[PDB]
Amino acid sequence: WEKWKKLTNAQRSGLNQIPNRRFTLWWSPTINRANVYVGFQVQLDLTGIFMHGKIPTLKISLIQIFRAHLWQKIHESIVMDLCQVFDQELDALEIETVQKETIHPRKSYKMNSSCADILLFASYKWNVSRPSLLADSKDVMDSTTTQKYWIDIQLRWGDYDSHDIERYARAKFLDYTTDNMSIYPSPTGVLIAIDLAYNLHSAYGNWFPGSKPLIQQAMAKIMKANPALYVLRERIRKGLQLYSSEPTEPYLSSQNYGELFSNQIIWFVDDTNVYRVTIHKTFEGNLTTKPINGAIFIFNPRTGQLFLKIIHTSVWAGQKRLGQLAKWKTAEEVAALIRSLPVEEQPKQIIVTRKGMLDPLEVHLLDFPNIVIKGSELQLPFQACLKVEKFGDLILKATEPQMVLFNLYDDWLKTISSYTAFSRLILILRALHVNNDRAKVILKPDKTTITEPHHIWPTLTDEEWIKVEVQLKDLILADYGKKNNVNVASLTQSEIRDIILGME
Amino acid sequence: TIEKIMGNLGAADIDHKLEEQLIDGILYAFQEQTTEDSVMLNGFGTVVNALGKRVKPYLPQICGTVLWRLNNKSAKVRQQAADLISRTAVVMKTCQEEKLMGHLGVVLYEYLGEEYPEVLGSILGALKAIVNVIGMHKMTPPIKDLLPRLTPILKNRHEKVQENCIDLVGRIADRGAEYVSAREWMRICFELLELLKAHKKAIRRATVNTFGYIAKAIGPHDVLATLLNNLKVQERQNRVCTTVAIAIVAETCSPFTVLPALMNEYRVPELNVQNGVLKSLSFLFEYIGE
Amino acid sequence: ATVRWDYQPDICKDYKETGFCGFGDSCKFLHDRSDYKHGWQIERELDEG
Amino acid sequence: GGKTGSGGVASSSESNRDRRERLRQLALETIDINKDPYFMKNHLG
Amino acid sequence: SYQKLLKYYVLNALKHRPPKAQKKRYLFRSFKATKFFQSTKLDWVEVGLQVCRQGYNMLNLLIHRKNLNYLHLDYNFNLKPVKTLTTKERKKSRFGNAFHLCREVLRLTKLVVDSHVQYRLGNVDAFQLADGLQYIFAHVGQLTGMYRYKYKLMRQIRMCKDLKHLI
Ligand SMILES: O=P(O)(O)O[C@H]1[C@@H](OP(=O)(O)O)[C@@H](OP(=O)(O)O)[C@@H](OP(=O)(O)O)[C@@H](OP(=O)(O)O)[C@H]1OP(=O)(O)O
Ligand SMILES: [Mg+2]
Ligand SMILES: [Zn+2]
Repeated sequence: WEKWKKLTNAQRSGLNQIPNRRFTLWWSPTINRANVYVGFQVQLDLTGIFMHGKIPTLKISLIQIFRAHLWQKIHESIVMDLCQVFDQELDALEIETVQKETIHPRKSYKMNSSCADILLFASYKWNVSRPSLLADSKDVMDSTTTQKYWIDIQLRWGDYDSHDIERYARAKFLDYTTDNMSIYPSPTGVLIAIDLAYNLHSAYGNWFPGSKPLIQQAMAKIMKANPALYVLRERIRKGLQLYSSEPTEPYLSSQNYGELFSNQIIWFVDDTNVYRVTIHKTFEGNLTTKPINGAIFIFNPRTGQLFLKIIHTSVWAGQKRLGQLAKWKTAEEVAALIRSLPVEEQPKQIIVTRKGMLDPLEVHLLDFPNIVIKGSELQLPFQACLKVEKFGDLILKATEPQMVLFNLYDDWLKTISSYTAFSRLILILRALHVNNDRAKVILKPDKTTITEPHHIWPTLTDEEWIKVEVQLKDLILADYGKKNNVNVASLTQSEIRDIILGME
Repeated sequence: TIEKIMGNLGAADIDHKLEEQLIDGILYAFQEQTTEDSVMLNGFGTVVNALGKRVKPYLPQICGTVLWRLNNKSAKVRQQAADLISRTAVVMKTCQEEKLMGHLGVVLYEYLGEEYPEVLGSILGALKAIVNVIGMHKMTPPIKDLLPRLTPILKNRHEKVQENCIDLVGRIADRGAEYVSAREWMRICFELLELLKAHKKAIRRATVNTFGYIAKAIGPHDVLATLLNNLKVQERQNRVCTTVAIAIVAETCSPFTVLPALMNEYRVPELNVQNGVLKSLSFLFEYIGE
Repeated sequence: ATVRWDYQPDICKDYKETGFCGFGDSCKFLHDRSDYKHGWQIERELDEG
Repeated sequence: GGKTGSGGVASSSESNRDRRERLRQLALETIDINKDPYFMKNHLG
Repeated sequence: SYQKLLKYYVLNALKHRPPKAQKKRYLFRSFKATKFFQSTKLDWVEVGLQVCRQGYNMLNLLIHRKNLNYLHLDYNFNLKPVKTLTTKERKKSRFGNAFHLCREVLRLTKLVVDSHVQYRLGNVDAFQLADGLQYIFAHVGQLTGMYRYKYKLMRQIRMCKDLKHLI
């Protein structure tokens, strides 16, 4: 926070308004909430912000952020970028023509009724589902058909009391489509809600083939890339007078986890090592092996949460071949998981190591069909979670198949992020994956480093934590070089980053 | 080496993957920078100067890097990123960076509010080196709003920011000059009148030149009236520089416009001003010649 | 509820026209020299057009 | 509380010029109140 | 909420006067006995839209007789300027708690009349009308903005919150 000439009387006295102005801009989704006592509602001038009073300090901050019609310019850039995505993928999606409605210069900031943004003309016919959330998967593109699609973009500026944008997008859709003033040139379309105060986005509407992944990707790229949004975020930072300290823009590349640590859940599943056999020879020359217990690994890194669903070989009796029936178990098990889950830990997208195992759990997860399932393009060393002493022996000597839960983020969420705790974790997991031995000696450097019995890892300080980050990553690079004949000074910043992180 | 090499030779045969790893090692060197050196600057300038049109697809990458640096906490890296913008300014456009050169335009119009002279000067430099490539009448902040923003900076009493500000205003008053109102030019005249006391001589010569340009855009008579009243000041080195300025106004807009007013002012009974008139005629006959 | 348009932005007119406010840091208005079509100028011109 | 519609504050050079001029009027006043026939202000001030 | 309604009750009981005096004007008879007033039986909603139109006309006549061309009062009774106003107009065009208290009371009645107009035009419902009326009366605070002209309203506004809680 932000580490001659001769002045007239009223310059040499009277307060300085700028630090008050920036305290109000910072605390502003609270000072400007919606659930108030008495207060008469009003629209900020050229935008879609509501005030419920007259707080001139805050109104000045907000106005000077949105000068020069920045609110509409944001609407116009977002609509253009969606258009261009459709300009390109006409082919795969059967889009014959793409119609951008010549704009009412006030459609963006009229808030109780809507024209539409994008008119979509098929080639032949689309068969179209019922409406669901852009985060829900199971979609039956059966109900109707059409050549006419509309697409809507609605921008809000949320606040502490109300910034859920799923229910915003739902309510705006249901209302605006069953109202009698919004002129929708189709009975089918989609509505896309942006929350500019919290940089959130989602959508609700009637879908057709391709739309879910198409939009999902186009939205996640606009929210990161768009230039209007960039000018927004940048006036905000400068009116706060906030500076970063990190150089290099920490590891936020258009890769998933800038999507992934979000308040929406995402789970990481490892079932590669649920089946394991331990091998020792007979007096007979044949090296006979005994099956041993396993564990499904479910992870939420925005929490540091593992569900460890340990598999028993109670199921090795009369099931013919191991692997596919193991796929089948994992499937029905995660299904039961979602069944037993309460309404604020329900998962939203679940990514497994086994891209080959999506299908069985795909089908099994229809009792909870909201689940965006995927196979992860970045495999994370939960297979190195077989290595630690607590978890391992737990699984190994368990007799009844069961559940356990760990918080791998021992005490970390007090003085680092979920971002930083996830990154540090990736370091530790890959360190067991690659060495386990240099891992022991790096993460217990001091002779009397200790762990509190409810910890996966010791009680460090920030100093040695930064030192050991560099150390573990030094190790990962050293070992890549050792097993691939490489110079580790040779790699570029992208190469070192991505070898540290995952596949390439 | 690489800089010497490609600067002498050209980058014709540098193939795809080669140029990639090169651009990337470049970005690294420049971030990693830990000294105040023109080493990495000149390296960058040359390398893109030779990549010519080869550089199209990494402009998101290159800028995104530079911008994240422009956000930093410590001044030095901020200033560096402003510099690097001022280098690559020309190719930024020449690859047709609508979104991106538009970016740099408006985002620097943002940072015009800095209060670290060392960054403010470099920002002014980068804006000048953008306006050089992209002319006035397609600038991303229209100079119609730029220059009004610049006038309250001319009061920044620091050699580097003052140098670069008067440079930018001199460009604008030379060529733009009509996206602004007479009244704006008059206020800016009144602010120039006290750049004539900077401790650096480059500033003072730039100031005199822009008095010339303003005399071309607006007529000479009001600027000449504001110069005589300055001759009435004392302390000699701003009297002498206003007398240069009078000579310059007379040279551009023909001397018959100003000679009667000078001669008539030779009658106010004060010393410093009669000598101002005589010295101004000195410079005038030097400048016009035959 | 019952919405309005918050009509007069707070544009220290001494600053905006003459680049200079006598109050300096304490001017309770917005130091801004930006000419730009307003929240009603555009409405009126377009509808008259 | 200052006021709106005002210029700045005079800069030291103008303050100096007018300090000078006021001093000169002070002089003219005293040589008036002392009625001096032995005085001149020359064409150079 | 219970206790604050109890308090209001007790105070009303305690401060009660006998009516203490009488003179006996009858405004409406004094009106009807004059040659300018006629009478009728009409439909409620009709007199409602009537009253709203009449109030709107009165207030607009006031403005435009004061020669304030640059302000215009629209149909939900918001006052809105059509220019940027100089000082002299910023000042000449100021209004006081009388003008604004009528404005906002008229706005309350217009909202009531127009919920009833929606119902009789047939768009809504008997149940939707009743719920909308309940809303309007509980949330007078954030629909009108009368408290800013007679801040002694918050007596009433706290009373309607306490009722809402009870009910
Ligand atoms: O500020 P208000 O006008 O009175 O209304 C709201 C709201 O009212 P509506 O349902 O009428 O829109 C809820 O009140 P209830 O319906 O619950 O009685 C709410 O209550 P909760 O948020 O607690 O559910 C809240 O209360 P509060 O502002 O204290 O949090 C508050 O009603 P009140 O203001 O009457 O409390
Ligand atoms: Mg006063
Ligand atoms: Zn001001």
